[PDB]
Amino acid sequence: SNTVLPSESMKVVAESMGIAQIQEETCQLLTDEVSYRIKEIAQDALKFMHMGKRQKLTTSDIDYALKLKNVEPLYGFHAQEFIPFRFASGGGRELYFYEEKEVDLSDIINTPLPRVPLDVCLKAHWLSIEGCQPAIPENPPRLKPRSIHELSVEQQLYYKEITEACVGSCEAKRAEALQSIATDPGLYQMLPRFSTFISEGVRVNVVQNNLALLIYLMRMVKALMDNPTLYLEKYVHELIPAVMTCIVSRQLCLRPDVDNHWALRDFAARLVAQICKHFSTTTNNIQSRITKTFTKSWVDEKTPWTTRYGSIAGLAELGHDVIKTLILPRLQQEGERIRSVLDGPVLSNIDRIGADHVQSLLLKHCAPVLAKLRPPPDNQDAYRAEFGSLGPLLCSQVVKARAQAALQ
Amino acid sequence: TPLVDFLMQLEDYTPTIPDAVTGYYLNRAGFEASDPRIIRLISLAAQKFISDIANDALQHCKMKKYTLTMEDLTPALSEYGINVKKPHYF
Amino acid sequence: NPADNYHLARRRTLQVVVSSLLTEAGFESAEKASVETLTEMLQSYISEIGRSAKSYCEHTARTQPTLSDIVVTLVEMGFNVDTLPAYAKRSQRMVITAPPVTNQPVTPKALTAGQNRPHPPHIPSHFPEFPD
Amino acid sequence: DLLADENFLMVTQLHWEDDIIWDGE
Amino acid sequence: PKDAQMMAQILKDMGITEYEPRVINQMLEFAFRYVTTILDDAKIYSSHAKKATVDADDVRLAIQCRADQSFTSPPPRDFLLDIARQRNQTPLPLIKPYSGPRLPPDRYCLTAPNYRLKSL
Amino acid sequence: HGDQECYYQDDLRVLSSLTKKEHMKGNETMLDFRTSKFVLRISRDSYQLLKRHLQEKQNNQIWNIVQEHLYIDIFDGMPRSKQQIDAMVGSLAGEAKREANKSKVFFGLLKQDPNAPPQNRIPLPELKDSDKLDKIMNMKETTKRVRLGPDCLPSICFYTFLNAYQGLTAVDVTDDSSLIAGGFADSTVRVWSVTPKKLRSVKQASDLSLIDKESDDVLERIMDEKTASELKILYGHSGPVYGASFSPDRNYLLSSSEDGTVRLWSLQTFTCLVGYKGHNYPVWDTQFSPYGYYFVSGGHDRVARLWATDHYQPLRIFAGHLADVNCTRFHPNSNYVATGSADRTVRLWDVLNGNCVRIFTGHKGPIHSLTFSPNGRFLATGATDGRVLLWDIGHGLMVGELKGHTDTVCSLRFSRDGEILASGSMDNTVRLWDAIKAFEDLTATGHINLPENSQELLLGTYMTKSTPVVHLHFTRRNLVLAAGAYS
Repeated sequence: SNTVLPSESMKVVAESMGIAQIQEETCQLLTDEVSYRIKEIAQDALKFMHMGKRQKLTTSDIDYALKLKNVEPLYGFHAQEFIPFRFASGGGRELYFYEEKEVDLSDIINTPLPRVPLDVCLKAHWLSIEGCQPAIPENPPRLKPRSIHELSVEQQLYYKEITEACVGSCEAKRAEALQSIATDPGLYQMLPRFSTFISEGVRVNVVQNNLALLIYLMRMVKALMDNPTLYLEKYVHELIPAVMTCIVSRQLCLRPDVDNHWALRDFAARLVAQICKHFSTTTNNIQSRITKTFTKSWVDEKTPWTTRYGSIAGLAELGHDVIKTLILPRLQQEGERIRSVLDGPVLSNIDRIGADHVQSLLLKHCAPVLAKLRPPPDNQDAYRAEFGSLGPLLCSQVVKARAQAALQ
Repeated sequence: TPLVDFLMQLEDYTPTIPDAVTGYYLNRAGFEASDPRIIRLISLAAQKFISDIANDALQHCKMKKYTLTMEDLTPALSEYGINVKKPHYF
Repeated sequence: NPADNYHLARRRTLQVVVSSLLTEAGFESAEKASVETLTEMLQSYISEIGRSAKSYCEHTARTQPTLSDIVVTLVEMGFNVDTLPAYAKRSQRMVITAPPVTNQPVTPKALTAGQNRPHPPHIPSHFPEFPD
Repeated sequence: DLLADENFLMVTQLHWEDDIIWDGE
Repeated sequence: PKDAQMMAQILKDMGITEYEPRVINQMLEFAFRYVTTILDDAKIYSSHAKKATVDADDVRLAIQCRADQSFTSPPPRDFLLDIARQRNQTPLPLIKPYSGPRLPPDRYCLTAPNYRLKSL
Repeated sequence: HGDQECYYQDDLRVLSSLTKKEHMKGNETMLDFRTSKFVLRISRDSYQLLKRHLQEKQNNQIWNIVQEHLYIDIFDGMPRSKQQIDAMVGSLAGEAKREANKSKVFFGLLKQDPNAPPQNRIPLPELKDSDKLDKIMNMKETTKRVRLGPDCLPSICFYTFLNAYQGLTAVDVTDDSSLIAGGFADSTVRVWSVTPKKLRSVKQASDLSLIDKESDDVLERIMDEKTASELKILYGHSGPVYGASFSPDRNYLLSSSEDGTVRLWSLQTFTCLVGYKGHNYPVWDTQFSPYGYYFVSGGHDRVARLWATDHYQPLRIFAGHLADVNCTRFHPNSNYVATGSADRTVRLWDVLNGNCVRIFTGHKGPIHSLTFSPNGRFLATGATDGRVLLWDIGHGLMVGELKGHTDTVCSLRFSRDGEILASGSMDNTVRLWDAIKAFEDLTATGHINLPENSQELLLGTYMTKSTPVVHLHFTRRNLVLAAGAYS
């Protein structure tokens, strides 16, 4: 068809200029002349788009298409003397339909200035090696003979090198192997052997609580997850009980020494577990199952304090609403546990070390619950209704958070 | 020659527009940064043009303040021979 | 997105400049369409002394423009150049920072350890190495 | 939609806590 | 908007699925600029011929007068073929064997001592 | 307009806008279409049925329009099939006459070849001993160069421009893979050294006079160790630089842009030397001669000019196209200039007399890529329809058709031997075609009944990661180089 601009827009323009009482044939005469000039320029701006080898366009093809038709590039003002603004363009006007049309000059200075990129640089790679396209990141994607393994000996040697580097004898070797896991596109069809190596490892690595072996395997899990190419939820049924035990298990190794390390490992386990519930989500299978196991870990009495601290951390890192609903009716039990560890003279065991960590973590989570959906007031002795664990020091932490909010 | 004596005093005096921004729009048109004092004169000549319009639009706002509108820019640029356009389509 | 940040790092620096200049004996809370009008006349003015002072020097067989090529360029735009030492003379000058850099680490690219394979004799040594 | 392979995925049909040995023989 | 929603249908009838962020906004800005210069010339022409209201013939006259000092367009084929045969008749010149860097005369090149001001 | 062919769809929407007379009086493409004659090659077996329906006075007016606006060029032979007529139509003033494609074309290479022109036909430049030393090390590269063929497929080294937020509009590589130029939308030309040898220019005018003067190492002395970068930016165009062309002696970069000038940049001083102002309109392409003296530039003003780097005015004006001269390519003997264009025709132009000696029609979109065979006997053209049409310069017919690409084919090159034609498009693919099995067979009828050999001629496709292949280059050791801005 031949689509033109509407004539009922051309009469609005004419009567808002001083030219009143225009006929319909006078008004139809305006909207076929200007609709041709739009069609003449958009067909002529198409020349610059096809010769600019882009199709997408950069605000500027219409600026050269106008200059080609001996009409000035600038829009929003027309100079009848032509001399200060010749056919050089001014880049158009950054205007919108949902524009407020009113702005504060001070706000524009307040708004941050964007950074400037490195200048264009030249980088060569390989599309084809003697006919075959390589999988580099610059590329898009009764006697009978014995069977041949689908995995290659380069791939099997790669698996052996990556697994012997990921057990962390040297740190630079680990870090590359972790980046190699994080971005190898062909790491599918090797993924059963990696999942089995992880799963089997943690289970025979908690027989003796070897913390590095576990911290390296958890970093291997994290490096497996952020790889975008591979399909993981076929293997997550082996991945999730491995991270579960890491968080909810006792430490054969004494904790007064690496419990800080152990705590860090638990945090890593709780980070990956929250990611494992963020992805791979279907109805009522994964997130609710680990939530139920965490809550019955919490509810059961006389539970190892290492297991208690790990389950507390796992319950805490589950997001905004989960602590808004699951960390409310239980403060009295937490306080009673802290009081029992405090009473009595035996501190040799790991009980109180576990108690102090649990209380600190629970108190910080309470702080956003106090900040997110409550107003501060009576920060001296009202917390004694919650067994008086953090009290005024908790109030001081809340005040520091308020100061950080003021700085923001 | 005052303007030669003026430009020789521009090793100091950082102007209102930075030279990383004035020099960017000069490099876009082929003007390359040989002398940094040359950039500061072009940055000063572009300040004085915008400042002379905002100082004359203030006189058209005192008669009708402390607010720059399009109906103040319209008579201010009309003595310059520049017909400013309302948006009218948003 | 670092693609449109190539342009928006320098155009939103010119927005802070006009917002810092509009406070110099001017108005307050200007209309939005009146600011994108005036900064379009500002970009078209720098781009016109760019094209015309390059044209005046290259007409005289040179490649970079002197002072005598701009004082003839500004005359052909009707500027009255003599009033320009007076504007700069006013203390009212302000300082606005040049923009930052999108990549602070310059060139951190170090690829990854995995050298394998050499080059056939139709590929010189300066081409990239064959991958793993 | 129950016919979808997601229902037959091992993770949906496998309880992780039961799978963990927890040093149990 | 009213006239901006018709502009997105002129582009979609021409098959333009995706162009520039604001291309609809500045084709409407050109269409408004084009109709307020067909009317503006016509109103002066109506005053020039003296009449109560602007008429279609003045509007047509406004378009014809503008097209004479607006878009001349690329030179025509009978003009390009005449300057071609006037130029292609001249035979190719011979080349001096060791003249050096082959350049035009120095008033047609961009090779001058290219001075600058002394910093003081 | 609905009962037209599908490859005329971009032609009819320019006609739907044309409704007034004054709209068409300033178009200058439909103004030249109305005055020219459509050529319309038909057979004599079908023309007898047409003239027995038009010579009668029952119709008597559509016959008057035919004999006023249409030429009819009759050949004695079989009526062509529909998929053969579809291969050789699509241009305004389409399917030109066979009397245009019968002139004698010297399509042979210089130094016996009977198709070769004499050395004194076009006054080319002179050569010295140093030039015979170049061909000695050139055939050492030809050694490692392998008869690519359909078996030893070449390795492609993609030289991607990573950031490129100013839009890259032009690439050229030198004949030895040593420099790579980049024309960008921010009105800059940027030369990159790809060998481990930094770009060096003389720091000052005083420096060259004192150095050398019987030192015997002019090349070492002219380079100045104070100016030595892996990148030199060239300023001076007031518009996006659309053409980029090196000279064969690795000096003298050429660039053309939207502002209507062609610029000659030195690569010894890294400044601009000349600005060639003949077009008032965007010069879409430029290329140096393969001997390095003349250069051709085609622009929006529907001509292509022949310049000589010694005159401010051109020598030949090639003014027969009806739309923009998109491409301009020299023949390997530099006696002929091929100019593809936006009116879907490719035209060969003799440098003597400025005459059009061949007209190649059969593309459905504007021609964006042109390339000659190293024999000089063939010509590959690409356009926006994704078709690579192989033309025989002496025969002047469609010969082959390669229809693997989807979007605009923007780069073509043959191998150094001629064994493989490489094609790069906006589909982000580098396709390799067998350029020996395509010309194996190679009149009195003007066509050869070309087959659908595209599937057999494909050797590989090589999809690129979001990167349109702007340039294709062949190293003298037969290694493919390609350079596209990564989007």
